[PDB]
Amino acid sequence: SMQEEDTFRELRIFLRNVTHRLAIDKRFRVFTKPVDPDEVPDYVTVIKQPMDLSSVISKIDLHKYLTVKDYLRDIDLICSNALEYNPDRDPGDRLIRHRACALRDTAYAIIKEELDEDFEQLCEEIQESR
Ligand SMILES: [Cl-]
Repeated sequence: SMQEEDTFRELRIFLRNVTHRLAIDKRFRVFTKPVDPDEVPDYVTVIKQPMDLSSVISKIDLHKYLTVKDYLRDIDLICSNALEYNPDRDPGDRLIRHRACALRDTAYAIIKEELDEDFEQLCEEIQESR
């Protein structure tokens, strides 16, 4: 229905705002663009499901997220990809892991404070209906 389309539109507006807020944070600059294979030729061979905030915006605009649950799975991928590709004790890897965990924690904290649980439940019920 048009009411269900309105619901998903509101979801996309909400997710674009959350994503924008993460992307303008200087801590999260490394997560804003795909890894350039030049710098990191082994990336695409180790990480099977690359994810970055530009890819998340693209997915929002392609109507790929019908729930906040599905969006947070891609935020979790940004975090787990960084924990897997950068696992060493050296400060460069520790800095990326801390920034990845902070992205993930920030996204979850914004959603906890600003997402209505009944709006998420409605999205989940429309998604399951199809
Ligand atoms: Cl830096």
